[PDB]
Amino acid sequence: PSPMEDIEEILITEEQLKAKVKELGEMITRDYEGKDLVLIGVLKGAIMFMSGLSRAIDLPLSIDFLAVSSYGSSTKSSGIVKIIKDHDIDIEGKDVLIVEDIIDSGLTLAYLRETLLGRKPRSLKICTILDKPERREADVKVDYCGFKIPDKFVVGYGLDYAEKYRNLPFIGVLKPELY
Amino acid sequence: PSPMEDIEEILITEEQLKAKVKELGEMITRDYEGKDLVLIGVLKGAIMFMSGLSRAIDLPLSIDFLAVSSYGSSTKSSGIVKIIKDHDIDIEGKDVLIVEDIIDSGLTLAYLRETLLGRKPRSLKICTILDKPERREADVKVDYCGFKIPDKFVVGYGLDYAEKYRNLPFIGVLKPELY
Amino acid sequence: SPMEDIEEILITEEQLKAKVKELGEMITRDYEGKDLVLIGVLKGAIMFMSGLSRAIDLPLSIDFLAVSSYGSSTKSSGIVKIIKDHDIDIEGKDVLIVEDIIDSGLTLAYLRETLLGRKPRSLKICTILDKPERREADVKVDYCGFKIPDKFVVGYGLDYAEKYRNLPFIGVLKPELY
Amino acid sequence: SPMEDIEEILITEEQLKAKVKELGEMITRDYEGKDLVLIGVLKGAIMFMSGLSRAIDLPLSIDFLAVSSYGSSTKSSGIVKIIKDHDIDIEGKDVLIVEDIIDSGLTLAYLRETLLGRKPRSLKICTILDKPERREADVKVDYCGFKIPDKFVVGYGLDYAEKYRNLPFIGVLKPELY
Ligand SMILES: [Mg+2]
Ligand SMILES: [Mg+2]
Ligand SMILES: [Mg+2]
Ligand SMILES: [Mg+2]
Repeated sequence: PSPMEDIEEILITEEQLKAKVKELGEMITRDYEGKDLVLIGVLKGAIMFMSGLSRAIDLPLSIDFLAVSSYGSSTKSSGIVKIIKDHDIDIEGKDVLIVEDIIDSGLTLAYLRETLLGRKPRSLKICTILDKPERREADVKVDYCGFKIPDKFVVGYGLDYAEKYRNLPFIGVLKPELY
Repeated sequence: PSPMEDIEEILITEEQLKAKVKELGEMITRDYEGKDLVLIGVLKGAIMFMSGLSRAIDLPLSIDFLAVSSYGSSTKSSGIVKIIKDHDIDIEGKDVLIVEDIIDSGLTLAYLRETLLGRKPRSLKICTILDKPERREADVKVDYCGFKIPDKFVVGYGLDYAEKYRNLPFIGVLKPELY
Repeated sequence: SPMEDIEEILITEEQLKAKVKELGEMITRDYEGKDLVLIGVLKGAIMFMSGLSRAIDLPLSIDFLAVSSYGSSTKSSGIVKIIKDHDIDIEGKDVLIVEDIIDSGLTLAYLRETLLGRKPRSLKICTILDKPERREADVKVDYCGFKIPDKFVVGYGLDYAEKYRNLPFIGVLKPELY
Repeated sequence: SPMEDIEEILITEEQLKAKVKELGEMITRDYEGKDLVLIGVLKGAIMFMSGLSRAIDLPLSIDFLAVSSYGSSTKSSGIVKIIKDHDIDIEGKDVLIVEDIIDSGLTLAYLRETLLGRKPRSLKICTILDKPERREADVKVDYCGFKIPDKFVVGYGLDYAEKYRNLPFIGVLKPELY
């Protein structure tokens, strides 16, 4: 009970989610055997997926994070964001995998990809657990995706609403009476 | 294989670790039913423990992080650190739980506790998965602890060495030939 | 011109210049022999920090703080989130917080308490402008420039929607702009 | 005194003051009618930013960048980690990067490429000092103050282990200190 009471629907179940994270983990492990793999996730939304995915990757990898913010209304038209916390690991010549919790319009993601490319990684690929194909507003290639979902107000496994529901073990839709 | 090959000993096993995280989760859930719970962890070491613990807490909680750095040699004598990434959630009047991956000397922890107290949380408690009683150099009260361990160079479940081994599902000791 | 938005000048460029020189002399005498570190809060303190540090004939270091608001905590007890911490280790050092203006003094009291926790040998405050009738905190100002009425002032670092920081004098903004 | 550590003065306080005025006039003419945002890199650009912004009779905004080194990437291709991003939205704005000194120009070229990605209407560079014989990057400087030899200079923002930033002139440090 408690948070699970506010959930109106369960798009992806706990076990359903676990199996996919494990699956993606095997694919990544194989495509990156030999290669300097560095996982970069954007706080805070990606902590849940980052934690599970890295454990599902039997490889010597590094983890780092990025905290960004909005320039008001230039972020929504161009996806331009302010870097609050830059990553500390030097990614030049390394294989970087961007870990996202969800990709919808993809504006901010396309922008971060470009910014990260300017630091010369040997390669840069993107991985998401959630993805809203409808939503797409920018040309971004997701190299690893988890599930495709309808544009509903979802939460859980990192995703939130007013900082809440990040700890739900599944992906559910909040009752429209809460938002 | 791969990273598990560099491990010379396994102090806490995968399942051993999982059960304890679950245990602490039940205790926290009960002590905080009713109360505005906010979990603050210090990057990057605490991401692994944060992720598992919050899922093991059936409560409406908020998560936030802190990124700190060293002032050189004032950090080792006083535990004074520079705030690279401050927390965004306003903790005044809220119940804050500090989530650490490991507590050894406790200097930096005692300092962060004091700094966080200046922001007036309704309460401030500390939780760790790992703890080296020997190590203690400051007076810090750990309200929730996981395991007590000997002062050996350990890694895994968040803890690292040159940014590596954070993704190990267990707590092991690295072979002295690597450090 | 940026200057045409002013209702009246309160302090001329020459007044500021002279007051800054005066404060510089005092600080030079008082800190002779000490390990002085000047810390200003961005972005307001920029002009004053620049002129003041140049008027102090001592081997000082300079650093900066960038802070933000939490919302309620900030307005009530002056609690702020730090966006940019100072890099210099102020332990055992004689620190001087340089501010552009102190009115309520809430945020300042919080920052002083915060820096004290880092063990400076001493900590004092320096402001170029001051609005006494607006205090809300029991803060002590060790070096003060001018005391001014509670008017909407801009110039010499003080802004309004980011504008007017570059005026070489302190003036009152015309009400048709706020 | 801080001044006793100098081997020779290169540019006097009056030279700087006059050069700053001159640059201010040029920028005022060139940016009349535009949306000017000045961005300096902390902490070196502080003195120059202060004097320059005051010498420009235009409605400008001011912001700052705080950067750090990655290690190899920084030294090789001038790539830096940002510790403090600018807060003002520079999209569709006429931005002017204000620097204290450009020698190799590596880090500057990287920051210019980085700010271009944020879509300013225009982006230019302004430095008070310049060491041409030390270039390592194909960077274009739109407004320059003085060209100087490859000497260890301090003052007017330039430091050495955090000291000497407060000298009102540019001088060469005595070798018995490095
Ligand atoms: Mg995201
Ligand atoms: Mg820790
Ligand atoms: Mg101020
Ligand atoms: Mg510079």
